[PDB]
Amino acid sequence: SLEQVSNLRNALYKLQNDDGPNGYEAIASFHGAPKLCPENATDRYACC
Amino acid sequence: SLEQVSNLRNALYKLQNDDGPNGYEAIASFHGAPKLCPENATDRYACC
Repeated sequence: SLEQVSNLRNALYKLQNDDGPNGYEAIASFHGAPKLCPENATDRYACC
Repeated sequence: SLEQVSNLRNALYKLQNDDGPNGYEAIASFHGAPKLCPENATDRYACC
């Protein structure tokens, strides 16, 4: 319904806006890009 | 928030759209072109 759909909409928008250590980009970078795997290596791969 | 985003977007949309005596474009032209200040003068200058 409207209440839950709007809460989800607001939550999505604010998590997208957030640029913290647990932001959307920080939490999604583990899967596809930009290859932050492993930690402190010359050549990096995917943690996928 | 997303609802606040919508509210501000609507407000700025009508502000840009209308051209009343409080016209946003007219009041913003002061800081630069089209050389409004001063009145009744052949040569003007930037109001800022």
